[PDB]
Amino acid sequence: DCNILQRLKVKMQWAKAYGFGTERAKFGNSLWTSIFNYAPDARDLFKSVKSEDMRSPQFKAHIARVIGGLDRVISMFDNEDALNADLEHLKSQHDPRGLDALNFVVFGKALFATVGGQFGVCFDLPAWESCYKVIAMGITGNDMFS
Amino acid sequence: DCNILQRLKVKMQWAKAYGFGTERAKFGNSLWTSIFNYAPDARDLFKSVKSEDMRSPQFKAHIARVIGGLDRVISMFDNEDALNADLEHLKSQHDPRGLDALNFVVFGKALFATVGGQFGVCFDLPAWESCYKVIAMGITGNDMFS
Amino acid sequence: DCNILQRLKVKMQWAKAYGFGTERAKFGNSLWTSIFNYAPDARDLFKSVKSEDMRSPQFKAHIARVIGGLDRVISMFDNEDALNADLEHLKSQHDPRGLDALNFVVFGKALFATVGGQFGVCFDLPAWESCYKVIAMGITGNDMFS
Amino acid sequence: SSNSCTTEDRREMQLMWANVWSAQFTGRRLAIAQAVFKDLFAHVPDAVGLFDRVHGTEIDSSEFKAHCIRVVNGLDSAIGLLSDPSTLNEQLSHLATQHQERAGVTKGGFSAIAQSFLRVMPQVASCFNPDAWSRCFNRITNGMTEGLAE
Amino acid sequence: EFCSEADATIVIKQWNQIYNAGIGAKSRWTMGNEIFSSLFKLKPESEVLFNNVNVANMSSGAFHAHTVRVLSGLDMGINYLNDAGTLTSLTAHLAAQHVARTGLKAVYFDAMGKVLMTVLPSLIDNFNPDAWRNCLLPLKNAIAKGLP
Amino acid sequence: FCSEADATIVIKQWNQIYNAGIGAKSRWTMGNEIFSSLFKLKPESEVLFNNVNVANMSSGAFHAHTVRVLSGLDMGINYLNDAGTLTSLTAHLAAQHVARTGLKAVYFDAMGKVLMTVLPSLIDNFNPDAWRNCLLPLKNAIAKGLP
Amino acid sequence: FCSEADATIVIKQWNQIYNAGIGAKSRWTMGNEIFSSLFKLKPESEVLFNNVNVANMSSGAFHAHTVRVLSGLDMGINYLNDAGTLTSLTAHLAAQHVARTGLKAVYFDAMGKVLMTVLPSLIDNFNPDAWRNCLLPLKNAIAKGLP
Amino acid sequence: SECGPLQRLKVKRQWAEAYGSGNGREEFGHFIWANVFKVAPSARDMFKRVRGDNIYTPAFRAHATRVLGGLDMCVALLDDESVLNTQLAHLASQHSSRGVSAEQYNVVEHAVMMGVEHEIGQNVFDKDAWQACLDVITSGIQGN
Amino acid sequence: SECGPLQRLKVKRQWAEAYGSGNGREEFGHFIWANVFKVAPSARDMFKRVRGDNIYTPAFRAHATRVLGGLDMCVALLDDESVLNTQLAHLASQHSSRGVSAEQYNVVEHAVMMGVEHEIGQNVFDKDAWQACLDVITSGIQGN
Ligand SMILES: *[C@@H]1O[C@H](CO[C@@H]2O[C@@H](C)[C@@H](O)[C@@H](O)[C@@H]2O)[C@@H](O[C@@H]2O[C@H](CO)[C@@H](O[C@H]3O[C@H](CO[C@H]4O[C@H](CO)[C@@H](O)[C@H](O)[C@@H]4O)[C@@H](O)[C@H](O[C@H]4O[C@H](CO)[C@@H](O)[C@H](O)[C@@H]4O)[C@@H]3O)[C@H](O)[C@H]2NC(C)=O)[C@H](O)[C@H]1NC(C)=O
Ligand SMILES: *[C@@H]1O[C@H](CO[C@@H]2O[C@@H](C)[C@@H](O)[C@@H](O)[C@@H]2O)[C@@H](O[C@@H]2O[C@H](CO)[C@@H](O[C@H]3O[C@H](CO[C@H]4O[C@H](CO)[C@@H](O)[C@H](O)[C@@H]4O)[C@@H](O)[C@H](O[C@H]4O[C@H](CO)[C@@H](O)[C@H](O)[C@@H]4O)[C@@H]3O)[C@H](O)[C@H]2NC(C)=O)[C@H](O)[C@H]1NC(C)=O
Ligand SMILES: *[C@@H]1O[C@H](CO[C@@H]2O[C@@H](C)[C@@H](O)[C@@H](O)[C@@H]2O)[C@@H](O[C@@H]2O[C@H](CO)[C@@H](O[C@H]3O[C@H](CO[C@H]4O[C@H](CO)[C@@H](O)[C@H](O)[C@@H]4O)[C@@H](O)[C@H](O[C@H]4O[C@H](CO)[C@@H](O)[C@H](O)[C@@H]4O)[C@@H]3O)[C@H](O)[C@H]2NC(C)=O)[C@H](O)[C@H]1NC(C)=O
Ligand code: HEM
Ligand code: HEM
Ligand code: HEM
Ligand code: HEM
Ligand code: HEM
Ligand code: HEM
Ligand code: HEM
Ligand code: HEM
Ligand code: HEM
Ligand SMILES: [Ca+2]
Ligand SMILES: [Ca+2]
Ligand SMILES: [Ca+2]
Ligand SMILES: [Ca+2]
Ligand SMILES: [Ca+2]
Ligand SMILES: [Ca+2]
Repeated sequence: DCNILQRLKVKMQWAKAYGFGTERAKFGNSLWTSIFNYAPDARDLFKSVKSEDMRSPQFKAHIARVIGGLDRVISMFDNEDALNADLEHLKSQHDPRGLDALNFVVFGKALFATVGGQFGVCFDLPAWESCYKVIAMGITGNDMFS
Repeated sequence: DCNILQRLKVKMQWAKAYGFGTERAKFGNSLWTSIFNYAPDARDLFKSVKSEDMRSPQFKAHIARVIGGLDRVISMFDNEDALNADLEHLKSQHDPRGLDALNFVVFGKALFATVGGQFGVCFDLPAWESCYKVIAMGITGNDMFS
Repeated sequence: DCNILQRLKVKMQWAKAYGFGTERAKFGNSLWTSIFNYAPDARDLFKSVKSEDMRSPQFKAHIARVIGGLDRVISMFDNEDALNADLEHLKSQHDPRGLDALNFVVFGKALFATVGGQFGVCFDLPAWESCYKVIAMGITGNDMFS
Repeated sequence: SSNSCTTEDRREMQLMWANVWSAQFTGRRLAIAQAVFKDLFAHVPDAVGLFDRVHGTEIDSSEFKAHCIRVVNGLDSAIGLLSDPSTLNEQLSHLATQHQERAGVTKGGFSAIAQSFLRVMPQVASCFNPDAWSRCFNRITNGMTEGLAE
Repeated sequence: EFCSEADATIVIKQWNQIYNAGIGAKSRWTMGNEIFSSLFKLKPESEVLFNNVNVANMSSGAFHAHTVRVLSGLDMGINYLNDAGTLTSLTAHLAAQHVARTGLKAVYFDAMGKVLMTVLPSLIDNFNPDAWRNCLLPLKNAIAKGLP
Repeated sequence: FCSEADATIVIKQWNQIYNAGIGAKSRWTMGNEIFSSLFKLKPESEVLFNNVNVANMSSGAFHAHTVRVLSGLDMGINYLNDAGTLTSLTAHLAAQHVARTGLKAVYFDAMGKVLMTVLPSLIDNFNPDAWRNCLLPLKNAIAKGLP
Repeated sequence: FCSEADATIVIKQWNQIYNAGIGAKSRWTMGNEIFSSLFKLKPESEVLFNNVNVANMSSGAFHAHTVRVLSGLDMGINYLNDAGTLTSLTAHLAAQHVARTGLKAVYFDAMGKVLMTVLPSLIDNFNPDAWRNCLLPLKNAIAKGLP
Repeated sequence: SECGPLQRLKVKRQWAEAYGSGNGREEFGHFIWANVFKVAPSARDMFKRVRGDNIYTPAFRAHATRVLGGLDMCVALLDDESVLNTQLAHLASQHSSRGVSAEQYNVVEHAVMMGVEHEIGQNVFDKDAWQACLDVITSGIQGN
Repeated sequence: SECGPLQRLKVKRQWAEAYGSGNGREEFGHFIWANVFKVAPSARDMFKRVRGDNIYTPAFRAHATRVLGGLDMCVALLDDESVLNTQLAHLASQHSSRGVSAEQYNVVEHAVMMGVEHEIGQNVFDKDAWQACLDVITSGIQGN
């Protein structure tokens, strides 16, 4: 359900796994390498950000924008009003792109393997699956994330 | 799911994450610490192996038997004949305990957290959820692992 | 002066002081930093190679060409035929610039400071002043390098 | 350059490979190959015919299996030799003449299979780097298809 | 382009002091509010540009989320100061997001610069005005690229 | 049980031929060789496995049995330096063999000689002493009580 | 240009046969072999060197030319990991070849094949790929614009 | 001695150690063929197309590559008779029109053994297992 | 193969590596002559004055020193035919009254090659260049 406790747990684990400095770029590159290995076809949806070359400034800038979205969103997990306003802002940016909601399921799987892989053994997968649902639901609206 | 490629992937990652010697017990202990943290009630189901004290030899013997089981099962992933006969075996051992199938879902979650936490960012979560289902299904017979 | 023994000495010491790879650019940069410190006015003579900013690629290309020239000339020290034809070549390139010969005396000084500073105490200064003269003379034709 | 197979991409490819490579049993190799061909066939139906001698219609026959093992041995020999291109060149020529003058075997089919590997690898290999991989896979095929049609 | 590696390292370190994954959203919009309040004070005319984010009530979920994404944008820019390639692409994108909105003036970004130079020292331990000026100015110019 | 230095050697040699890294196929081909040998030594014991389809040693049911047996052996070896847990592990394995009517202690003596005969063919510089010192204690614990 | 790992190899192999430590004699004997070969490939280009006395390839004027050519090549290789400066260095070398009427881009292709043919005879475990990846880019920069 | 299931497992592991991942492969194969041609210099003549006169050449090195690649396939298949024999038949056809004598096959056998021992050490080399399983391999490449 | 300008440069460098500055010279020369006398034990008889029966003796070691010293001069002169041939003539006269067969010269050739390869590794040994230039050297020591 992603109650307040799980939200706190997830904020804590994200912070540790996200890190400082360039470790964030590394985290992001891992997250996106996993997304494209999980769903090789999702890569085509990003021609606008030059996904042909993942190490290109255009795509790296995209990686930065996404993990920055994850960061600000997770940081607002404790304030419903701020959280929902931002999730709608994100939805507005993703709708005109007509994206298959299933991709967001793959993204979450990648998010978990990346945060878990960095955080280590005490990673709380159930908490993350539940709270990630809130994000996905807030961005896509597809009740598949209900 | 859990085609032959994912079975090989899983075998690789499991071998790395599982390790040799004493590192095995540590992995074993983390798996079970997650299980009980994820579902505190499941602990009372193990009074027969002294779950009361996870550091006790009785419970360590249990941990060892369980990961040994995961290991021999994962090693047979490529030979359906041996795999199914062995899952049937494990099944005849868990059936008389009237175990609620939802706990096998908790087990898997814990398993993924522990394998990915030890294997790192390249952990293939989708592959593990698919192949774990095959295991759970062979031991429970519940079509929730379908 | 600059008999064959001093030419061999100079070749040895130059090879040590000059070094391989990136250490070459450093030596190059020190040579030119001395030249301009020794005679600040000489800097305006290099606006064509952007001496305005010694860290600029235009000027680094110049530094590289110059030490490369010193190097190929020093390597021919033993073959007068090739050496003179090459000094003539360098001469036809410096002649149309109406360069005051006194600057070649500054260059040498800077060169000695940089070679000896990098080669150490066993630097054979007399040998270098004699053999440098041969170089300067071939490029300028001025009998001050006699 | 720029899309050249660099020294680091080679180290990386040997890594992605050395990992999913079983030095003792054919189980892993075999599985990777078959899957690569299934994928190529499903994307290029007409291609199965080129493998009638090795029973390309029966991917699980002893004959096609032995063929997949040979293909995988060819790729493995080339991946290892990325470290010593002089010899690689000699090896890639020999392979070229082994594919040369065999109707259909054409560069087009190699681009196809290159896509098959890109779809198969990530499923079996951990920490797969598709970019580095393709840059060197291509370097390898280019030597294999020197004398062929588009 | 931008600033030197040594200057960027100082700015990145000083920024991380007050902004990072471990910093709660509340501290973020608290900074966000003091900053925009200061901006509005210096350029009252700019305030109306934020009616879409409910600038009317700055303690509203809509305005909170706005300041949070603004700060996140500044954070992204700062952390990429030593990767000019990616930074250029990041600033280009940010710029587009502003030029898309009308009413913005270049002087509004210079104002923001003053606000930051005024606000940060009260948050950062031993703030370095020179290193920040060296790095912020080019950043601000890249984002305000094309504004009147 | 056995020395910490001995256990170390046993664990190292064993992991040479058995670890989470290779084929279940190899696992059961070692298993079949082990039991086939136990049968030739004590043919009277073959019948005890009729339940795991000992009739056809190439059947999934029997392959799974040997897999199970080797995993147990592996589990015991990897716990040689954890006396407490190993004691508990062998007591359990011991219970799984007692409940089986028809099992004589002498069968575990034969199994011992089989292991000492098969292992050296699979392991580099097999060490009979280090293995004896570590296995025998095990065996007695798993076969303590029976006929 | 070319990778940092590639450049490293090129610089290492090149310094094997060329560095401030050995004889100008060896320098021009490699030079003569290089041009003689360029001539046999494209004899039409030999005339372009009549100014450096290509008539007698053993003359100080021509020896000095090859020396000059190799020093340039050396200067380029040693700057493979300094993209900025190398770009500037090749632009300059590029200007020194354009002003020379009669120079076709194809001559630099032949020069390329000569280098790939001569170098392996002088260098231990010559690496054609690392060299191609680093040289080709160079060559295009020095021959970009010409016929 | 016989190349039984156990010997096949041993050979697989020992070969894996010796052959390795690829870094020591060139030295491995050179050691091998330098032994072959020393024990039987006469045999070089059959390798005219791959510069058998100079085993230091890329051409021969590539050949050596192909040969070891062939042994690897057989060792890897030693526990899968069906496919193993299928592969031996392929090797057989690649050597059919070359007239290789059963004595040259035995030479290469010892060359391969020495090379493997040279790589993993006499301390662990299992001569009986290797001879038996190499017999099984060459024997099949010669039809029988 | 021919000992051309390029091969001469290669040989010079590879020889320099193998021969070195002097620390590994004794082992270098011992490796060489231990090979010579094994391939041709009969030849030792020509070395009675320098204890050819025991190559571990200072007397022979000094001889080995002189021989390598002789190869060094020739390798160093390989790019100066004029002086090279002058030196080969000197070596020729030092061997004239000893009846060395063109077959013993070839032996020493391989001994020297193996030693150099043993010193710098088969990975970089250039057999063609060495054979060609050693032919040129012995060929000249035998007058022709
Ligand atoms: C700027 O916004 C903030 C925050 O507002 C939020 O964000 C906005 C953008 C909108 O999206 C809002 O929907 C959102 O809240 C404003 O501060 C808040 O103001 C609200 C007023 O709505 C405060 O909440 C009061 O109302 C709740 C709910 O009242 C309803 O239910 C009761 C049933 O118990 C009915 O009787 C009412 O008629 C009504 O339908 C109420 O529970 C609170 O009152 C309790 O506490 C009193 C003691 O102080 C008791 O005496 C009462 O009996 C009762 O128990 C609230 O008065 C809300 O607390 C704040 N939020 C915060 C965190 O401060 C801010 O005012 C706004 N600025 C302006 C002027 O626009
Ligand atoms: C002990 O078990 C083994 C292994 O079998 C397994 O374990 C058992 C306990 C059971 O649980 C089985 O379900 C399980 O698989 C028994 O030996 C295996 O038995 C099968 C018999 O089905 C052998 O399979 C051969 O035949 C199949 C299928 O044959 C049918 O279909 C094909 C069309 O695809 C027709 O062409 C046939 O006419 C027939 O109707 C086939 O895959 C193989 O035959 C092909 O390949 C051969 C080369 O290997 C060729 O020579 C043939 O011409 C043909 O092309 C199989 O040979 C299976 O091979 C064996 N296992 C092995 C490794 O040999 C064993 O019988 C049992 N003990 C007893 C006596 O009960
Ligand atoms: C291409 O150039 C080469 C090299 O010459 C250089 O480059 C040229 C472009 C010019 O700029 C030259 O200034 C420069 O040196 C030409 O080949 C060289 O040409 C010289 C010709 O002078 C060769 O020298 C031979 O002769 C000299 C001197 O000979 C006179 O003096 C001696 C007394 O000391 C008398 O004995 C003679 O009667 C004569 O009057 C001498 O040093 C050498 O001759 C001695 O040594 C030989 C052994 O090497 C003996 O066989 C002789 O009997 C004698 O004792 C020189 O052989 C010089 O050797 C060559 N270079 C080489 C390495 O051979 C080349 O001709 C030119 N191409 C053309 C056709 O123009
Ligand atoms: C739930 C996690 C996700 C978050 C937090 C997220 C966040 C973002 C952000 C912040 C942007 C940039 C918006 C802008 O400033 O223009 C963006 C862009 C985009 N996202 Fe996502 N995203 C998520 C998942 C996905 C998924 C699953 C897909 C689909 C495959 C996707 C596809 C895109 C595309 C196509 C763009 C536009 C790129 C461009 O051309 O600029 N996103 N996302
Ligand atoms: C798929 C993952 C699982 C595997 C591989 C597994 C394996 C095993 C094995 C090998 C044993 C020992 C059998 C014996 O030798 O007597 C065992 C015992 C047992 N397992 Fe599991 N198990 C799994 C999941 C579970 C779950 C989810 C529960 C329930 C919460 C469970 C409850 C038990 C209990 C109560 C015992 C008996 C302990 C005792 O001996 O007193 N297992 N399991
Ligand atoms: C003996 C030492 C010197 C050597 C070896 C040397 C060498 C060279 C070389 C190789 C070039 C480049 C030629 C080309 O490729 O176009 C060059 C250019 C030049 N040198 Fe020198 N040089 C020396 C001393 C000097 C001195 C003392 C001055 C005067 C202060 C000087 C002034 C210049 C100028 C103005 C250029 C042209 C830069 C340009 O391309 O714009 N050089 N020199
Ligand atoms: C780069 C990846 C590839 C590798 C490493 C590879 C390798 C090999 C090898 C080792 C053989 C056996 C040679 C022999 O022993 O005679 C072979 C055969 C063959 N290959 Fe490939 N191959 C590749 C791609 C392809 C592609 C893309 C096609 C065509 C669509 C193709 C078609 C064939 C055919 C028709 C044969 C002959 C099979 C037979 O009947 O024996 N190969 N290949
Ligand atoms: C240099 C510091 C600044 C940074 C890092 C920054 C960053 C951002 C970001 C990240 C957004 C959200 C873009 C999106 O996702 O759609 C945004 C929106 C906006 N910014 Fe800025 N900004 C800065 C300065 C300014 C200034 C000086 C003004 C003008 C007075 C301004 C006016 C706006 C407006 C009007 C919006 C649109 C709000 C909406 O969606 O309703 N920004 N800014
Ligand atoms: C010391 C080496 C041995 C080890 C490690 C070992 C291990 C095992 C294991 C793990 C099981 C399966 C228990 C279960 O999950 O229910 C088992 C079953 C069994 N073992 Fe052993 N065992 C050994 C020696 C023997 C010997 C010497 C005999 C005697 C002939 C024997 C007879 C049996 C029988 C009859 C079963 C039950 C088979 C069935 O399920 O039908 N074991 N053993
Ligand atoms: C990529 C390899 C090459 C390098 C590094 C190179 C380098 C040089 C250098 C440094 C010079 C002397 C410039 C000066 O100081 O004035 C030069 C001159 C020249 N080069 Fe090249 N060059 C290369 C290839 C070629 C090729 C392929 C041709 C064509 C046939 C060529 C034709 C010339 C000519 C005609 C001159 C002028 C000679 C003279 O002074 O009379 N070069 N080259
Ligand atoms: C130890 C077992 C041996 C294996 C696994 C083996 C394997 C191979 C392989 C894979 C090829 C390349 C075939 C191709 O791609 O065309 C080959 C070629 C060849 N083998 Fe063997 N071989 C073995 C023993 C021998 C022996 C004992 C001789 C004889 C002295 C021999 C002589 C040749 C010749 C002459 C070629 C052809 C080289 C060429 O292409 O010109 N092989 N062998
Ligand atoms: C590889 C080329 C060879 C070189 C460079 C070489 C060089 C030399 C040198 C420098 C000496 C000492 C001369 C002196 O100071 O008196 C010498 C002596 C001698 N060499 Fe060689 N030699 C070569 C090959 C051979 C061969 C092939 C044989 C015959 C088997 C041979 C037999 C002898 C003998 C018998 C002596 C005299 C030892 C003595 O003083 O008693 N040499 N050689
Ligand atoms: Ca029940
Ligand atoms: Ca003048
Ligand atoms: Ca090795
Ligand atoms: Ca034999
Ligand atoms: Ca040495
Ligand atoms: Ca000879």
